[PDB]
Amino acid sequence: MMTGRQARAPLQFLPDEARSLPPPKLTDPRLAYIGFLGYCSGLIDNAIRRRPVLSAGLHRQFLYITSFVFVGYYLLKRQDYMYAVRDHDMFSYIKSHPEDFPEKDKKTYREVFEEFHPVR
Amino acid sequence: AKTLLHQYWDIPEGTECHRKTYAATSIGGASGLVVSAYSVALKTPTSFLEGVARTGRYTFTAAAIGAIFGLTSCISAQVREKPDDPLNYLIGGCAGGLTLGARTRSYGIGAAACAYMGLTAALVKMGQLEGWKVFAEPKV
Amino acid sequence: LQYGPLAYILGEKTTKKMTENSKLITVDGNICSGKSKLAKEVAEKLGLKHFPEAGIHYADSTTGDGKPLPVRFSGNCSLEKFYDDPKSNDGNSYRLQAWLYASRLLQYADALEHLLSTGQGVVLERSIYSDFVFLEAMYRQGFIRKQCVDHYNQVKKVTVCEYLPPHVVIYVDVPVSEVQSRIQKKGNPHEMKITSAYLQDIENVYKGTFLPEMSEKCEVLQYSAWEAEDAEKVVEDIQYLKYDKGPWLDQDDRKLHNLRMLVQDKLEVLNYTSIPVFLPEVTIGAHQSDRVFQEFTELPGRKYRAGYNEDVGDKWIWLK
Amino acid sequence: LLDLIWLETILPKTISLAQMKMSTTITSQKGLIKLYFLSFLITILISTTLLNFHE
Amino acid sequence: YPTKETAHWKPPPWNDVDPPKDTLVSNLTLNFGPQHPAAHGVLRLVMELSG
Amino acid sequence: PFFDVQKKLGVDLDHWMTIQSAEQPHRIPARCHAFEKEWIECAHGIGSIRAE
Amino acid sequence: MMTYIVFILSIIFVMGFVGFSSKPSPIYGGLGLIVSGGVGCGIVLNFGGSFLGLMVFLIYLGGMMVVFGYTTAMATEQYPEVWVSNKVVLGTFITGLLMEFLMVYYVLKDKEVEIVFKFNGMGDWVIYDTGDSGFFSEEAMGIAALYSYGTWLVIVTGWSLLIGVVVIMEITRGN
Amino acid sequence: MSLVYMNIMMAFTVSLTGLLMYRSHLMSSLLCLEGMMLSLFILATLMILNSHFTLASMMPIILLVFAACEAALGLSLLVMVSNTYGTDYVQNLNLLQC
Amino acid sequence: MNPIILIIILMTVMLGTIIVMISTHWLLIWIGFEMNMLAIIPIMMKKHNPRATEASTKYFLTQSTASMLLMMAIIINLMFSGQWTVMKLFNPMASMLMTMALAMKLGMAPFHFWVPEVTQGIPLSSGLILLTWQKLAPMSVLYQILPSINLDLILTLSILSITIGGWGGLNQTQLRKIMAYSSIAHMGWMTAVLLYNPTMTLLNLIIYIIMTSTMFTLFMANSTTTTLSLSHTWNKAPIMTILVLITLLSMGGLPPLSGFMPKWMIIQEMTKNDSIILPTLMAITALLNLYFYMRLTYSTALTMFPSTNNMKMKWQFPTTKRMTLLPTMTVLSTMLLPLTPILSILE
Amino acid sequence: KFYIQEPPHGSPNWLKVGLTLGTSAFLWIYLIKQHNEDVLEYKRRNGLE
Ligand SMILES: CCCCCCCCCCCCCCCCCC(=O)OC[C@H](COP(=O)([O-])OCC[N+](C)(C)C)OC(=O)CCCCCCCCCCCCCCCCC
Ligand SMILES: CCCCCCCCCCCCCCCCCC(=O)OC[C@H](COP(=O)(O)OCCN)OC(=O)CCCCCCCCCCCCCCCCC
Ligand SMILES: Nc1ncnc2c1ncn2[C@@H]1O[C@H](COP(=O)(O)O)[C@@H](O)[C@H]1O
Repeated sequence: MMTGRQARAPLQFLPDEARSLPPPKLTDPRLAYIGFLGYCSGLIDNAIRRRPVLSAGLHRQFLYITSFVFVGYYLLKRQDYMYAVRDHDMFSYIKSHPEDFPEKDKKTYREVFEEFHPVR
Repeated sequence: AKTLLHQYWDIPEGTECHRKTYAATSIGGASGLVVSAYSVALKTPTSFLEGVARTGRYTFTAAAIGAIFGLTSCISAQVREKPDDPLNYLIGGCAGGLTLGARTRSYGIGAAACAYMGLTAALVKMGQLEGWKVFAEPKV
Repeated sequence: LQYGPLAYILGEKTTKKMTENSKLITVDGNICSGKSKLAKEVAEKLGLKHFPEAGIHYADSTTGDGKPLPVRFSGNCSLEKFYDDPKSNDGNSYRLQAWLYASRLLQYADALEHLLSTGQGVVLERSIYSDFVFLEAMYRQGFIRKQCVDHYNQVKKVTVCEYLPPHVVIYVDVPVSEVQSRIQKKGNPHEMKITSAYLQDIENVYKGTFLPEMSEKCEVLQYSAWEAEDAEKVVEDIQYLKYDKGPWLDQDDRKLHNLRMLVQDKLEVLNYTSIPVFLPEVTIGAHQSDRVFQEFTELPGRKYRAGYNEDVGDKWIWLK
Repeated sequence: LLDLIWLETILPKTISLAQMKMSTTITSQKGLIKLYFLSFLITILISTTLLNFHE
Repeated sequence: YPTKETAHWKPPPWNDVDPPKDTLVSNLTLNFGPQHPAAHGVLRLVMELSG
Repeated sequence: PFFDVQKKLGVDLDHWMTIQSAEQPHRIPARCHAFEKEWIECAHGIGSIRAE
Repeated sequence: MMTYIVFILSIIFVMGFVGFSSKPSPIYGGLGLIVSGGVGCGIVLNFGGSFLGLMVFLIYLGGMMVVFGYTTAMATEQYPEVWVSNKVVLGTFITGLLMEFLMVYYVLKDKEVEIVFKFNGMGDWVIYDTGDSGFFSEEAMGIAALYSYGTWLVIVTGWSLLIGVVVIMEITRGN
Repeated sequence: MSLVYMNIMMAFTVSLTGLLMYRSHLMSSLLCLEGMMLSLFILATLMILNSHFTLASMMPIILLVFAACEAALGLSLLVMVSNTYGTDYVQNLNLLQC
Repeated sequence: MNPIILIIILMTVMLGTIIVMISTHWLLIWIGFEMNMLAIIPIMMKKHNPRATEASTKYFLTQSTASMLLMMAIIINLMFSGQWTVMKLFNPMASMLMTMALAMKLGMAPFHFWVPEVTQGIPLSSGLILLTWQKLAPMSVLYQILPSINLDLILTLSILSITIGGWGGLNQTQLRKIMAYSSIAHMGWMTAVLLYNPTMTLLNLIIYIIMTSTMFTLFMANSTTTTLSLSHTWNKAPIMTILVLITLLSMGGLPPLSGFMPKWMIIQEMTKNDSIILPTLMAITALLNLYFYMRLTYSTALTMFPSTNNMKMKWQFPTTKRMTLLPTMTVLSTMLLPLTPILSILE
Repeated sequence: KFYIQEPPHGSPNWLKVGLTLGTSAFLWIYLIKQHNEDVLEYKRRNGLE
């Protein structure tokens, strides 16, 4: 869809204008969900290799959680960047083409005639 | 076979039953020839005589389905005097299903194909009416 | 892990340590051939590592503390019950033979892992190429059925083709009469109930099917019983054999690398012992396997991987 | 009659038998290279002549 | 779901390895006959060449 | 996934055989050099949908 | 009809393709493909590509010599089919020949034809350029640019040939 | 377009249908793959020499390389048919039907 | 096989796919496909049995035929456009030939006839490479040429692929043919939303790669080639039965599992373009795929088929396989649906 | 002393534990450093001081 926007700055995971946006917080529930996915990954890795699931390899569980948070932070940055690009292109296109986006004259319900369909 | 479908649909329902019956017959015959071509493709018949026997059998089965379909649909549209009405194609699809069950020599496949082909032909008539797009052009 | 393709690339070729003492040698013979110490004597003069004959509890002796598990956890089979009732209704005959074939397959994998890692030849007793002869006797005496032989031939066909024969196969010529005399003098009350035709069938598939089909791919050293009592004869002949037959000659680093990779993963070794062929001798039902597996998990040192059990003294689990 | 056989017949059993029939006919292949590439030929010639997919 | 055609289909082997089906290699039988500049007048070598 | 590495790294692997209007050996022009150059300079950056 | 010489060489080209497409035997398949590859270097040479026709001649000569050796050693039966030993060879051989001369007739009677594309019927001499290329044939300079310009093309082609030898020796090993 | 492209595209279609309809014989279809590469060579080289687009004159050579660089692959995949089986008949290649 | 030669051959497979992905030139695209095929043939012949030779022969014939059709599409592009830019095509005949070539390279129906045979012939890791990594280069070419792809052709290939790959898996007890007909159905799913929104095509490609790699990694970690040997998994390591339960319920398209993500999003982009009949028929046809996934979960996790005695030995040896990224792939293939708006990283 | 064969995961691989802990600590501190630079850049490009 937006492949012509990233056709002048190719393969930039986060462009220069991505830094105009507020970053995801450290307590971001999307990022916290990815951290819980890291905890689940550590528990599955302890389970399938016949380790005690909650005790064995606290460093290994901790690096699973940390690695998922470290990848998911930049993934959320790119997500919020591309939705900001979506909204920016939408609003600039509406602002540049006024005749294709007419301001609808809102009629109030005292003029609007709706057919009444009774339930009987 | 893009224009077989066009020369079927471009004629008003319940007006000229012969040309509609022949158009649906040719659509059914083309479909039967495609089924026959893949049938001799994937499963080798025992000889060329058996191959053209299977080709003619599938072609005449599907052509009889198309013929009795177009005949029954246009005759029902004439005797009911309601062209834009998928009950006509429900009756025509049931006649085509009974045709398939007669050619395959089983009443159960005839009744099941009656029901499902009648529903299918009704849905095709409704798609012709409201303009339902099955291969829709991308707009957004 | 320790060994893999990465250690193979960086310089660890297995023919760098393959010397002429690195010879896998398997001693064969009947039930009381006197090979039981002879093989150790063949192991003690050449400096080879002796592996005793894998009974029911070889896999129990390798894992855990090396002590045998109870018979409901390993095998579900009894040798003395086979001696007392060979034609049993529950089919302990082929179930026992299948468990013995699995234990010998694990033993032969241990022999090859020792030979390819430590570079030292291994003395076995009755490796997997000599298992089937007992099976054949158990078909000739009507002890098992033909579908049991078909199941064994399928397991053998998909397992033994991945493995090499021994270098030296030491057979001992003991007739049935001296075997009977040593069993009567042996002192085991269960071992005396063996019929004579069973031992005769074992000697027949020894001398008619096993030793002919091995001699192409190894070098047999067939001896009698009195010169089996002199093991310096046997070592004295092993030290002067000219290894020219068998598929051991066309073995470079790559083929033995793939052999050492296949060998060191014991579940891949045992992958086709438990094939899904439903036979009433080996098929344990759902609730019985559930009960036995849940009892196996509750065992000391068996709940987890071999360095992750608090009950047997594995420290530092939270950093492993 | 109805709620053990016929209402049991019309939606689930006829659908189950139809999908089983098509599953047997699709996967009844002899695995020959000749018939597969002959079917590829028939597909391309239906695509050109009979469906006008090159238009 | 076995039909009439899919009834001789035995299941494939466990290790996906088939028996080698040792059909005859047909060693080409050369008649290095007596009329030859190398066979000294009278020598019929019936030889079996593998190529 | 046109992972445009060649524009990202600035290396030139196959932007040279791509059109007839490119730098040719010994400055050889094609028979349709001017037509292709005019259509490329017409359709540059205006997109496919407007360019066609 | 001498101005149509690329056309006549192309008729012999398609007749060679009918020769090895009917597949009698790879001996005669190699025969027909050598005939077609030896008239293809006469089709393409009248456009100026003498080097680039001599090479498709030479590479396919080496190819058919190797394919000869393999079909004499592997793809060999007792009675090889020439074109007439099997009716399924001869029927589609005659069919391809009659359809090729049929579309010769339909293009020299009308001077246009339309199978899928629309084709002219005048001889292809009309579309040449009216200029001279100086002291170089331009196809020679373009194929000489494979080293100065086509570095990446050289790298991927040589790497494909190296691993093609590696691939072929790993396949034909068995163990 | 020009007259010669009729017969060169016709030769591509003839080698296509020669490849795409087997005759229980694999070397005869590897020959049809080589013929399809020949027709693609002749067609692309006619167009490139027609355009005087000289820089892609190295394009058919490279094309030709990968022609034999797959066709030799077919030959190396032929002997593995013919060492297991007696011949290269494609009806011996039906063991993956179960 | 030498491990050095295995590393070289896998890097050459990756190199061919990267050359298809990054290049701007059609000859370079065709070189990438030739290099990918040539390098992947010894991955299919890793063990040297007649099944691998038959599988590699069928795969070589299909991909060589597809490469021929692809180069003819390239040459007709060269004629009717005079250039070589990997972009839209300038002739519907070349677009049809290229779409046929890529449908043969993907094994989409009615060109599907090689995927279960080649997948059944070769081992599980080479089948994994075939069903995941080889589905990347032709989908790159389909992403790059979509202003010229005919609508009715790719939609016919898509829905016929979904129906035929649905009916294919319902008669299978070998796991590799199950995953192969699943691949045919899911390539139909990927290419159906191609001309509507190809970001959803890339999303379905990524989620299918993750789920398929999870299933083949579980199959390698349990050494299972048949359904009835996958049904012995409860007696050996019962956590693997839970993992195959959650992954096979994920691949069927049940919420809250992540395999509901692509399909729904595909419908989310097909109904915007006023197509309602076609995603409805596709979604109803996906119930067949879910049916044979339910069959495999009935075999493995939900029931307990009677195992054999020698399983008692395999209790005494834990798995020492290198299970590469198995918990990560399982978590991403089951618990990613609340992160559904992450798909904008593909925009 | 229990196991008759010394298990590979009997003693902890202290090099692997050290690499795990150091890599995870570096990922956390580089993540916090990148987050602080990002909040500074966002407050700088707009002037929300
Ligand atoms: C439990 C057993 C029975 C199950 C019955 C389930 C419901 C049966 C009917 C479902 C129809 C399909 C979904 C309709 C969604 C309509 C949304 C919409 O916008 O409609 C207007 C749109 C109209 O298009 P539009 O809205 O884009 O266009 C604008 C409006 N006009 C037309 C005026 C220009 O309708 C359609 O596009 C067609 C809808 C019907 C399609 C029928 C196909 C399915 C056939 C029957 C399937 C039956 C169940 C299948 C499973 C059975 C078991 C395997
Ligand atoms: C059934 C089996 C077959 C049985 C019959 C076999 C008959 C004998 C076949 C052997 C001869 C094959 C000849 C093939 C073409 C060789 C091309 C050639 O001669 O090239 C040399 C030369 C290159 O020099 P150039 O750079 O072109 O110079 C011109 C500018 N100063 O080029 C020139 O000087 C060009 C001069 C004009 C060339 C005319 C066009 C080519 C004519 C081809 C005729 C048909 C060849 C058939 C080959 C079949 C091989 C078996
Ligand atoms: N495959 C087998 N079948 C029957 N008995 C066996 C088998 N393998 C080993 N044995 C027994 O192992 C013992 C070997 O004898 P000894 O060498 O005296 O320990 C005898 O009791 C044999 O019966």
